[PDB]
Amino acid sequence: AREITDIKQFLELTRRADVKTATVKINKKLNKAGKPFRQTKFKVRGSSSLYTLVINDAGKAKKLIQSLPPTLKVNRL
Amino acid sequence: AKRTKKVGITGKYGVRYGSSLRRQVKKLEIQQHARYDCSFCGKKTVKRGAAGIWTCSCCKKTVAGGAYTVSTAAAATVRSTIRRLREMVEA
Amino acid sequence: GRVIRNQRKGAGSIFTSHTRLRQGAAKLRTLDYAERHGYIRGIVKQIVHDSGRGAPLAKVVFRDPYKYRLREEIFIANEGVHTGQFIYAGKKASLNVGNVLPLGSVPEGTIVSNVEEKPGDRGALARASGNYVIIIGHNPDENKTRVRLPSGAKKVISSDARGVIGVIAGGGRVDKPLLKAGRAFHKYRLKRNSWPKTRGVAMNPVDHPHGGGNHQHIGKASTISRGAVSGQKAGLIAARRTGLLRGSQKTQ
Amino acid sequence: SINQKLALVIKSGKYTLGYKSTVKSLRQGKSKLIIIAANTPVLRKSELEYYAMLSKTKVYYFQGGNNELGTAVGKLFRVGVVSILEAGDSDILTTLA
Amino acid sequence: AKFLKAGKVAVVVRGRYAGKKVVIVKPHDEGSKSHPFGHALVAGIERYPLKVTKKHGAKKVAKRTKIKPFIKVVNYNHLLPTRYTLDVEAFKSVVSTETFEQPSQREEAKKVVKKAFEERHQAGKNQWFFSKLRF
Amino acid sequence: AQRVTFRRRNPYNTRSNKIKVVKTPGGILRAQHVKKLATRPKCGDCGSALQGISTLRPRQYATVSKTHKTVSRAYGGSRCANCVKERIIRAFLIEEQKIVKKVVKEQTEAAK
RNA sequence: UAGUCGAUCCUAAGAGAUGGGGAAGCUCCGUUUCAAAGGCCUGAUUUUAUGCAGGCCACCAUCGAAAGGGAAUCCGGUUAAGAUUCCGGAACCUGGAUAUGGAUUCUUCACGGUAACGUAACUGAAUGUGGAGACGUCGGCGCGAGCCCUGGGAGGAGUUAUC
RNA sequence: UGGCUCCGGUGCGCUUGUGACGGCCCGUGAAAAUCCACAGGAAGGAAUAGUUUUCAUGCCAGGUCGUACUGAUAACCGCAG
RNA sequence: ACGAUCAACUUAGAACUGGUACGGACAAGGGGAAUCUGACUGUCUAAUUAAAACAUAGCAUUGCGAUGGUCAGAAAGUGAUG
Repeated sequence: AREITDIKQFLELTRRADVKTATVKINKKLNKAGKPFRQTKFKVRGSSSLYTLVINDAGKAKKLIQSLPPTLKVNRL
Repeated sequence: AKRTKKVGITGKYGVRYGSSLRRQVKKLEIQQHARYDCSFCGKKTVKRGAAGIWTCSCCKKTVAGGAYTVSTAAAATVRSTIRRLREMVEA
Repeated sequence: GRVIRNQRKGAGSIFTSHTRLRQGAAKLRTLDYAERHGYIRGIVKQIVHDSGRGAPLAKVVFRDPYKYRLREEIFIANEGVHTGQFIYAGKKASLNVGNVLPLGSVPEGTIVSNVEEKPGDRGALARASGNYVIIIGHNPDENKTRVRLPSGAKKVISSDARGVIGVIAGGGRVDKPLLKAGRAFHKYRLKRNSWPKTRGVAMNPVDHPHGGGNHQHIGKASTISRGAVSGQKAGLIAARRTGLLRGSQKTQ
Repeated sequence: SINQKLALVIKSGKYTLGYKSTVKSLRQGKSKLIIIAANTPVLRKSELEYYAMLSKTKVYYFQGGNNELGTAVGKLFRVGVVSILEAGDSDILTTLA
Repeated sequence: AKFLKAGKVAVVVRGRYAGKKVVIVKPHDEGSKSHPFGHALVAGIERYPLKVTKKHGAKKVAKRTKIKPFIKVVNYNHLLPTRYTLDVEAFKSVVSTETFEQPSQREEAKKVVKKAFEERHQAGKNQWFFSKLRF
Repeated sequence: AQRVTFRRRNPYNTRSNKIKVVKTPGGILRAQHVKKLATRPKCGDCGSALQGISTLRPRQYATVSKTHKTVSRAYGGSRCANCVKERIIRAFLIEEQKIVKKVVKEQTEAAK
């Protein structure tokens, strides 16, 4: 239900010991009017709400996928 | 223009109800639906609702008064009587 | 043969009053130690319309002298009490329009209303709109006061009874004609079930003592004695005269 | 009487109208006289009677409401309180204030 | 004439400190670059000292007689000046325009104002300034 | 068009049973039962709605923090500012005026 | 197939106990009444189990509205017949527990804004007051929603003897 | 297994919700539960740390009864489809 | 005071034309001169009477100042108007 703009807040959430499931979604949307590009959404399941993180530039996204803790169960697409 | 010659507001009643009765209801609707001077704020904003009640539009006051006019003629003399009677207590 | 209408308004089934939108009773303040020795100041917050009452009320709020709280009391508003006026109940209260005083403390000619019969029944006489009693004399021996009621009946009461100064707001309410039937309907839908009044000549002899005939006529004389049986008293009751009244005003 | 004097001051002296302007001219001590209408609220009248005894400015009560005071100073609107800060030809500061 | 001198007591009538008695430590009748009007720097108290009585032990006197002060800029239309006064020469030069933003200097002012008002609460000259205006 | 039905089991058009028509993600029109509109808190003295207070139904106010129910004055969420201002001015000036009532009767009672 | 829909709870016009008063009696009146009409938080604890020493407060049964008042949800899918109830996902309310942060604090119970007021937090009992619940009907105006109408574009069907 | 599911416009339009108004009245047009706020100051609380669950997060639990279908020129009442 | 440009329909008039038709179906007032009667809007004999009857506003009368006037109860330390 919530949206998060910060990256380090999302990394604080992934280690909160209630978050058991996360998921990565890959959308295919178009920038300003011209071109298709690749959006990603990182959705972690807190026990009350479902927090998300919208990353448009994938050069942060590959670093962030690598930066997830490996104990977290990740649904990829 | 002046759309009616002699009925005025009681022209909403029409052909009904006689002539003397509509003249009599006219005499009191010209007082009732009028807009009176507020004695405190000095603004001509006193209107009525709820017969005997005269709420100022601004100023939040409410004067309990006569039913169709703000203070009827048999009442405004009474306070002058009080002005005669309260002076004898001191002098 | 049947029970007639005025015998039928007494069981109180559908002829009871219509009190939902009424604010409350319209009493004065319960006479306590502050009101029979000094005075006590209440501010008028909200003068309001009472449903079924020609006069407007006045919700004057007082300080409870024995516990810390505010007690709200519903006077009948005299004419010319703006909200935010301090109203002074008690014996030593001054004589201004809206103050409530004992009748032994005012001079004669004073135009008061909502006046008590016996001291402490909280506002019996002169309550309807436009009305007032006039103190026409004192009798300081055995503390009585002689007043004139709104009907023109002079009356001696006790000088510990309380009256609020000034005529009653809403005056001149019946100077306007009530032109249509629906307006009288909406008047009497908030008081009790006493409208429309069918004439008793227009009905049958089971329904009324005046009932029936091949012409609409009363029958015997329409003046019925004061001592008749409950059930005959339908007509004129104990009429000492009748007919169109003749004679000038200001009688002896 | 007093209204002819107010006309002479209003055409030959310096004044101010309103409530906020009289309070601003009265905190600065420029106010030499205040004239208060009859139908002003008593809270307002006490707040102007209190500022006057802080500044030692004399107060003249005006018989008649704010409509008659608006008519008196030559204006058309209503005015609750007038403050005279300079007198003209007349001497209303030193007559009976 | 002028009655907004630097020792007058005022009652704040607008804002978070409304109904709290202050003293005008530095008037500004003309105004400044910021606050484009006639403002003033006042120092007052946020919580009045409570009514201590004859029967309290001394330590329970202390947590009744505490004072929480405040310094503030306030417009002239947001003060009732009054005929009472308070001697301000203890902290006259402390609270100024320079005592403001970079707010760490405000607490250095609040300590001095608190000590001054507590030391004036002892030896109880100016009794009226320390009692809560009940409204 | 697509004609819609009530969702609950109350068929009458009361003040509790109101209807909004919403397009749902299946594409179809469907009704939505709408709660009655909340009203602003009012001043008890001047009747004007007083600002800074979230306008909610009366049991919603227990789900909310205290800063959506209050402003930071004395008489915060209860009375509007002007009235509070007036009941400072009056409540100052009378308690100055009363002191005048204590300074006159020290002299008139002494010069008698 | 229900924590979320309704009943449950509340009072309305009204019904109806108790105290009392009639009545030979069946029962009748009255509902806050000529009634000594009950519970609430802190202290006493380490005989004390939770009684007692007080400080308060006084209302004064109960019923009565699956169209009035009211704490809380939606979408998608699903069966031969159920779905706002089941299934997947996403929420919210009430009650109770306790921790982890953050905040406050030696100016012990926050600061900023002239102000209107704002900040994720930012003690507060008895008592009092205010607000919401809380509200006629008609008339036109403004805004919003859904439907309707329409343009370009991306698909599928129909017509084609002619267009 | 793939694609697309996009960009707009108008209104005395229809229905509906609402905001500020304006008319009406010898009609001025419910009550209680429930919840909140403020005034008040009892009481309690500092830092080698006591306070804070009307801040964020976490945990636990939500009982009973109704739920099918028609609501009508054949499912209700009118003796009956 | 313009230039570009864009959506609405409403109103008024002119020619031309039709086997003089055209609110082409549907929809959709007959009107006037008077008399008797009730003023009106309204209401009733549900299964023969919808009226000039009843009501009405208006006018007038009568009783009554509450230890009260009208009325209920078999009574009551009862009740309706209240």
